[PDB]
Amino acid sequence: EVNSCDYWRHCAVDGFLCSCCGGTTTTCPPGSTPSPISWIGTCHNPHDGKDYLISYHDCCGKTACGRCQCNTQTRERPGYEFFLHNDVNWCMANENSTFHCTTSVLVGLA
Amino acid sequence: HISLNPDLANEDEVNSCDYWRHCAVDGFLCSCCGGTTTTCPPGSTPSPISWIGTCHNPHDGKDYLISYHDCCGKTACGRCQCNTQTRERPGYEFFLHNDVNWCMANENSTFHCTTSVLVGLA
Amino acid sequence: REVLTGGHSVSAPQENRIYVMDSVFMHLTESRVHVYDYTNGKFLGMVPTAFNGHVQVSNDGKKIYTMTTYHERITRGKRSDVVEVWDADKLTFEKEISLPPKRVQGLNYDGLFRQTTDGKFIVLQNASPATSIGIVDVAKGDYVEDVTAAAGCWSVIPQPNRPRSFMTICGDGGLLTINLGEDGKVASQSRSKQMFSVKDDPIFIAPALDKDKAHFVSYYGNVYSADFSGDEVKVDGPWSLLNDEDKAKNWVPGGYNLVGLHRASGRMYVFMHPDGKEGTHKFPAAEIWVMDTKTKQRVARIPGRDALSMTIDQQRNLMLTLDGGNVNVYDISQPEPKLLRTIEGAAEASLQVQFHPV
Amino acid sequence: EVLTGGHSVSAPQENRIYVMDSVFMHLTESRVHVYDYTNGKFLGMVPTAFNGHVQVSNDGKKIYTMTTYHERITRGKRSDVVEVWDADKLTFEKEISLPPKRVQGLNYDGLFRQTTDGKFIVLQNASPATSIGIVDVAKGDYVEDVTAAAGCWSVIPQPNRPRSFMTICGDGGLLTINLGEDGKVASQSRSKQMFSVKDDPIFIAPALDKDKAHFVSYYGNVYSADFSGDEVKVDGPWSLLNDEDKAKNWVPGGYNLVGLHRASGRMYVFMHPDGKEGTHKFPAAEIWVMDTKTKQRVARIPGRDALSMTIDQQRNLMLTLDGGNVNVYDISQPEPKLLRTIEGAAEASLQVQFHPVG
Ligand SMILES: COc1ccc(CN)cc1
Ligand SMILES: COc1ccc(CN)cc1
Repeated sequence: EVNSCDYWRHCAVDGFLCSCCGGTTTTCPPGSTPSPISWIGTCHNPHDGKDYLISYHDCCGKTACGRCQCNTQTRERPGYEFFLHNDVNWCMANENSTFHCTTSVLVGLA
Repeated sequence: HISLNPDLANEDEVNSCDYWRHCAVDGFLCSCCGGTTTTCPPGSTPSPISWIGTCHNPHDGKDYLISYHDCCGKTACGRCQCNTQTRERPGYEFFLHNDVNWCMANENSTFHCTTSVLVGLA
Repeated sequence: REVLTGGHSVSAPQENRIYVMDSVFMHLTESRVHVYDYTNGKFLGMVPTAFNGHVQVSNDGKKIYTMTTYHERITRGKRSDVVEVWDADKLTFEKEISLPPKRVQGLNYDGLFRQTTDGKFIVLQNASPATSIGIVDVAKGDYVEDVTAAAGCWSVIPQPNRPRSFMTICGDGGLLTINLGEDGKVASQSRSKQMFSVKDDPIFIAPALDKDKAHFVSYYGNVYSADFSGDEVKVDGPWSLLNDEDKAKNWVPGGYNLVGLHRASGRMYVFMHPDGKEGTHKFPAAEIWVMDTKTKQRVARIPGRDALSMTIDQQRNLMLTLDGGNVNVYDISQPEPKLLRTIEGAAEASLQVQFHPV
Repeated sequence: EVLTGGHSVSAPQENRIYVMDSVFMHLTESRVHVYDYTNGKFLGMVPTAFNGHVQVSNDGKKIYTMTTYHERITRGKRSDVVEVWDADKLTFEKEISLPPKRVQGLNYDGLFRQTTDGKFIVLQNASPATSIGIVDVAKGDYVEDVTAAAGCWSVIPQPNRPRSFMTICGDGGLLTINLGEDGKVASQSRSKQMFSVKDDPIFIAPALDKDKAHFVSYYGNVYSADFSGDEVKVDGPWSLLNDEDKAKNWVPGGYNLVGLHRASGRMYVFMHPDGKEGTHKFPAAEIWVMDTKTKQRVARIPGRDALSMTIDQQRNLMLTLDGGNVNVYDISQPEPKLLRTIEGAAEASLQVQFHPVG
């Protein structure tokens, strides 16, 4: 279920799910480096009926995973609301900015 | 004699992998990439070296030596990809072999596309 | 008998040329610009642009500018962000201009990589992730100014009625205007009143740009405008793109470079889809609507062919649309656009097409 | 929850396979995809820039890549290199400099190998004059250019000696190179002519035993080279074809198109009917299983359009690869049994390799 773009935590992912790339929803595949920064999503949990803040930390320094590409735009906003925006590379500040995959880490309730 | 000049033929005919002089092409036809059968696309560089084919011309019934010069120094054109192997041979007959990059000796070895240059009668 | 030659120019006249920025997202380190003849769909050439290239054509039509990122060993080693100048006719590299290592890496919105109307400065978006606008002096071939005044703002809207002024959209819902000096440093700036509610009616960043004013569309199908006929920007809106029948089906805009203005007619073109709701703002066009900006009323609607981005040629009265891979050419000399042809497989992953200026 | 890195491949080494994806459409972004052959799970990858080659260290601890960089990819200085990567962490460790003549080409096993003792990497060069390069792994140094291999092609290591290998030469024979302690050439020998280059050219891919190698030809004949002794002894041809096979024009076809199951002496070959000039790289209509001792075909099964294979001796497994999909076969019995298919393992791969276990 977490490999589906319809998985509720993936509501503002524009990228490849790391869980399809040898990582997991919350871990980078081997040899890919977590981004310290990210855009954040507000996604509705269908189980408990609540909305949660999800941090979309990219994994960086390897070329594109190419698996489970998702493009979901729930509550996503343009670059003038920069940390809600997913059309930029959140690997941008990494030692190496090459984009590999995206993680979907639950932060808390919205 | 008209079949010896690709410039006079139908663009659809020369852009096809089955065009007679493309018989040992493994790559993208430069003619689909902003070049022609015998000219590199703008900003790509001819390879000094090449593998060579012998291709039958069904139109005049003679066999011809075709030099497969690549155009180099730009990324993959991606268009009209052909993989034809008529009279092609392994690397121990190196200049008959098309599974190596004939851009290999260029200033920039990035492979862009492949031309089919008529050397002459076989 | 024959010899392979290079050194050749693009076969088709400049007036025939369009530029399709292929991000190649699946292999984003090998992005590139595909050059096409819009009259017949012929591939004319390409310019490689490494990781997440951006592209524009010099205002004078002689040069193509690209912006990209390299590393010594691609996935490791030192980063070099650069603007490149390439010859438009030979499609050959001429020079590299160093940028600080914070040029925006992101999808090819027009407003991330632009130039002043006079062509003398390239104006680009930075994000480190703090935002600033970078200024590159074309004559010097140097980076000459970092506009930190634009922190918290996004994208570059050149003002077509001034040589070296532009606007950006800020997170207060207003516009910041920057007026450059002849040295490319900031001579003056001003901030508009709030144009839009960032929280309640966020706008798309893509302007529908006229000589002295810009129109923007919102997530909910409203239209806002910034008038820069004078030194201070005057803002207004919203007016709705939607009539009462449109409201039944929840029509809303969607796309990336999703709007355009035909300046002579005042006609604004917008990608639209029904069944609008939270999260549909990047959905492909079910339709293209054509709005008279003066009467504030739709004058036409045609099927959108799943397009995501567009561009307009003022002189030839053309609109191009792009679904990611295919380009459609429309004659827009009349209110209802007429489809002329489609160029299939122009790109793998392109959200931006541009005309060669003529 | 907090995002962590530093992880190793999640599956045991014994389950790992390596699909070398050339990504020919975007050849500057080649990479190695690492899969679990037991369940088809994607485990990770290693980027390999332009036309990467890969092998795993004999000891299973490292991944070795060979690739080419340029300072600005399509321009600037060339750097040909071997890289050493940790097999479990899939992280870059070390770059070893090569002269700028490493082979650029399709991923035949024989262009990038290592000695039995694992101490030297042995690689094919082409300038376009061919030589073989020796790289001292320990020292991280290129140590020897074997120009004596000029006019030959590919590296066939000898599993019965620590630092010896053969190459196929344009005289239809084999050249053996025997390395000294330092990686320089100690001795060498040339075999008699094995095959007729003009009349019965062989595929370069060996069906490799512990002290013998078999080769198939364009016309379906089999040649052998024996290196149990001090000097190589050559034989052949014998034909893979019976009378019915000949009348249907069955011939071999593919790239890494053969394999040997050593315990049984079974040779696996990709075959297709209606063979003629120019079909030597056609996908397999069938896989044929030949008894090399009896010289008889003992099985034939659907080829699933495969082009390359590899064998695991200890688990009795054959993998086949059609360019994008990997098929796993149980080959413990004469007739292979298909266990599974991994769809979309690569975009353009002609080489798959098992992680070494013995
Ligand atoms: C650099 O272009 C990119 C790259 C990555 C992503 C993913 N958030 C979006 C745009
Ligand atoms: C560098 O690998 C390559 C590149 C190009 C070609 C095409 N002859 C074959 C192999």
